This record gives sequence, C-alpha cells and structure tokens, in this order.
Amino acid sequence: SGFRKMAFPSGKVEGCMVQVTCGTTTLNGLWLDDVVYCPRHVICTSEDMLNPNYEDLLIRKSNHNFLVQAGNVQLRVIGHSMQNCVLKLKVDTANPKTPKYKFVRIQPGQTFSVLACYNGSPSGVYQCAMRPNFTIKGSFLNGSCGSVGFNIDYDCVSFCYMHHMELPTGVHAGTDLEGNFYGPFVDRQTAQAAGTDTTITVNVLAWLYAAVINGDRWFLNRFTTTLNDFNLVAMKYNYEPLTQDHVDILGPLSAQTGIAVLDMCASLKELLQNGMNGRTILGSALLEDEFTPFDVVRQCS
Amino acid sequence: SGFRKMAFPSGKVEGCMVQVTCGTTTLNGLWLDDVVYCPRHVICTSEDMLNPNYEDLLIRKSNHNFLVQAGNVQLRVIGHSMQNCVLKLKVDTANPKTPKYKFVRIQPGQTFSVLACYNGSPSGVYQCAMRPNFTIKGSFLNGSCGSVGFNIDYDCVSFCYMHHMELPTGVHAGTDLEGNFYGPFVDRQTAQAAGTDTTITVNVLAWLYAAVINGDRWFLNRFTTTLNDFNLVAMKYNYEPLTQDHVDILGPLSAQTGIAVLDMCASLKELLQNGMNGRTILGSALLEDEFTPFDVVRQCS
Repeated sequence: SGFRKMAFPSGKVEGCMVQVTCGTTTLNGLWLDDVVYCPRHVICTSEDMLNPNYEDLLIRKSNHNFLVQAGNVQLRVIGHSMQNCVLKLKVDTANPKTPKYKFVRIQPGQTFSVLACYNGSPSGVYQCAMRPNFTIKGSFLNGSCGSVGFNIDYDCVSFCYMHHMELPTGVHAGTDLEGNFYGPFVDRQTAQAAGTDTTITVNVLAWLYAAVINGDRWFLNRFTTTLNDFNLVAMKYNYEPLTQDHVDILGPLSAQTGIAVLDMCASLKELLQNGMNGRTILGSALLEDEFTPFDVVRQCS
Repeated sequence: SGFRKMAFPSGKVEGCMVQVTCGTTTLNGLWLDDVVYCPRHVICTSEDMLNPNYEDLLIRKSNHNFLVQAGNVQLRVIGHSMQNCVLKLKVDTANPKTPKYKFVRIQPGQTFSVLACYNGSPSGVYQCAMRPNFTIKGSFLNGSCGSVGFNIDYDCVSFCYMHHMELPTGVHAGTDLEGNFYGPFVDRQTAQAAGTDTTITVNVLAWLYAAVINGDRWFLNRFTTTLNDFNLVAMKYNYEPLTQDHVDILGPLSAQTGIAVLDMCASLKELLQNGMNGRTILGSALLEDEFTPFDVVRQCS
C-alpha cells in the first residue's frame, strides 16, 4: 500500500554528470562515451544573449576555451560542434560509467525524473511532467543548466530533457537531448512567456484508479457517460480532451479495478462539478495530474 | 524557483542492494563491506511468526541455508549473526562499491529518502518523514523488506531505516540499521496498530518560509504571538508543540525572509483558524509537514 511521487533510481545518470566551464560561465554537462552534451548558451556573455548569432560566436572559440571536469580529473576537449541549441564537446576520455541509453523527445503529459545538479555534482532527484504548454514546474536555481530529465526502461536510460532557463512565472523551459526546445521557446533574451496551461485528463483518471487500488472509493458513483458528454464538461473546467486512445491506455487499470473508463469519467465529472466536500484522495485535497497510466502500473499492486 | 519533494541522489545506495533468500522467503539486503544486513524475519515461516523465538530459530540454520545474489554473481555466506531485529550475513566478498557511511537512529519529524527494491533491484526513490507515531507513510508492496531509508551529508551516507512490515491502516513500520524498531512495534504476528498521529509543526513553519522565499505571501499578517499562546492553539488543532529549540532551528530561515518566527506562528494560527479560503501555497491546498528546516535550506535560494 501507499502512493508517492516516485522518481527512477538516479545512479546511471549521476555517473555521467560533469561540470562545463567557458570563460566565466559554469553549468553542467552530460558525459556519454567521449562526448559531453550541454546548452549552447554556455559560450555567451549576457550581452551576447540580446541578439545571438551562435554560428558566428562558436567560430570565435577554440577547444582550449572549454573546460570539462569529472570529479577530480579534468578532461581535455579535442573537438566541438553544435546541434540545434546543444553544444557537443568531444573529449579525450570515454566515460567508463556510460549506461545503455537513448535520446527520446516526449509528448506533453508524459512524466520524467529530474536530477538537479550544480557544478557537476547532483544535488537531488524529483518527478515532474511536461505540461500541455511545454514548460515544466521544476525546482531549479542559477547553475542548474545542463541538468537532465529521464525515464528508465529495464536497464536503458531514456534522456528526454536538458534544462536551459526559467520563465517569469517561475516555470522552466528546455530542450530534448538533440537541442530542440519544447514549446515556442528560444535561447535568447526576449519577452517570452508560458501560454495558458490545461490539466492532463488521462493522468487524473489514472490517479483516481490508483486511489481505488489503494482502497478509497467514496468518489465513485452509479453513473456512466459518453466520451462526447464527458469532453463537453472537461473543456468547461480547462481539462485536456480525452481521446479513444487515452481510453485504451486506461484499459489495464480498468480491468484490474472492475470500473469502466466511462464510469470513472462520470466520477471525475461529479468531482469537478461538486468538489471534494472536505475530503481527500491519496492525501491530496486537489486532483493530481502528474502520474501517467504507466506510472500507476509501475508502482501499484 | 520552484519547490518539490526532493530525494537525495540514490546512486551510492543502489550499488549496495542485494537479494537475500532463505528457504522460500526472498527479500532485499544491504551489502556494506563483507556484511549483508537484512530483517531477521527472513528465517521465519508464516507459522513461526505467531510466537517466534529467533535465538532458537537461528541456531537451527546453517550458512548454506542463506543465498545472497548481487546482480549476476552469487555471494557465499561464510558467517551469520543477529543484532536485535536484523540479521548480519558475513560474505566471502567485500563490496567494491561501498560508500563512506554511518548508521544513525533518527528522531520523529526527521525526513529521509527511500530506495524501494524488489529482488535486489531498485524500483524507485521517494521522500518521507518519520511520523510522530513512529510509522512512515511510504509506498511498499510484498517483497520490499530490506529496502532502506537514508540521508546524504557531503559524500557520507547515513542509513536510518530498514523496512519490515505494513500495519492495517496502510502505514509502514521498520527498524534503524542496528535492528531497533521505531515505535512500539515487534516482528511477530500480533494485533498491533499505529497510535494517534500529530502534525509536525516546525516542518509546517519551514514550508511556509519556503513559500515566502518563492514569492507567495498572501498568508502573512501584522500580528505576533507568544510561544505559549501559539502552543495553546497548536494543541487544539492536533499539532506538535513548538519548543524554543525549534525556534532557534528556524533562525536562518527567519533571517533570510525578515519574518520573525513568532510572526510566522501568528500566520499559521490564522491559517488553522480560518483555513485557506480557496487558495493554495506552493501548489498545495493542505498545509505540508514533510520538509524540515534543513530540507528548505538545501533546496531554496
């Protein structure tokens, strides 16, 4: 029993974290084989950020302008290249602790574990989701750039996020491991803001199933709904639309509890219309949307 | 910016997790040097749990009755002893990945990271506190016995918990790494239940300071209180008493925000009397008590 925000074990990622230095900027890098991956804004001054031409800036740099530090040892940079918004520093030593890995670009609504680092040393690990507006509600301070988001499948690490910036609302923006930003964000100092966010509906339904698995079913009812009628109420409460694909993804959780997806949708509809009336679900007074149907399966009985 | 439930990086602990087998029971063990630590109930059948005499049960066992498996390799048990409610299996190989470590017995209200394991393999990591009633609100399934709780100070791992059982309310009970249970719990099948729990007051105050550090201050007021008058209201709402020592521990957070501890106590008093009036604090509709003043300092600006 129990249900907690659960991150993947961070060991395979810790052995990859290095510190990257360029001039007066210090951030983190991800050391995999003989290549160190990091945000390309490491080469910029604050003045360069106003209207940067990175191709023109990188041509002014040499290999000796980059400093890589792994624990105590200093790695020599023997090459450098840019791919989108990430810099790839070729080093003279291949990382002996490189795990089996993949670079994957995730969809909005998907979750991942974050290993927050400062100066090449991991500080902590936590779980979060890619919000529908393509920002993340993380916990990041100055120097956290280069920290990564990931999931673990068997023994393979799937890196899905690299941290780059904090927006004015306190939310965070970054790229996949190939340097493509999630959302309409760019790596330059411009007026950029997060768009309106919505609640991840398939995730709320998965978390209500986890609550049933853990023994709390006060919120259930005898009603059912159509996919269309539920979607009419979802749009009203700023919820993401539920597709037939989401219903299929929720199938294994529906078969374990005995509650049809459309029956669970009628409980969610009543919870949104009537509130909780002073009651909690898995220790929460608010509906939770940062657990995917896969996360519930992995942690539950 | 941001504030999340943050666990310590779990790498140093993952390299210690092994699978222990005795007869038909399989649980996890903690491999440190040439000793494997695990719950002593691994030697018992379900029938033995009714009224066990462990000294008499352990004398019937040989070294070959114990099976230790670290990844692919099988470790030979060359000795065995019991210390309180933990079994210590001496093995022929010292763990090459043993970190710098300590065994520490924590006070109620203190937090730690849990690395949940099944069959010697870590499944995930999450944060929790030792509740005032000496149980933990964890997330554990069958086979999780031997999973450990810990904190990390610089490069030293402080192990504070080993998992043993789940009580009827779904909460969890276990020992320190020297085999002494937290609370009045025993490792036998008897009617045992968690006592009444209370809210960890110094932790709620620390989390309100974290909210001020992150920019939300709607809950502040112009009032102050005495330590005695605040304690009169705390007892009424089932909160732990606040001592002068707790006030001193909250000093660095009080000096960073400019808000006196007794001023923060008057905000908490009003929050308990009037509620939140449809408002949240750090994304939470309930007051949070599983962040110590040290946890806030470690993660905040």
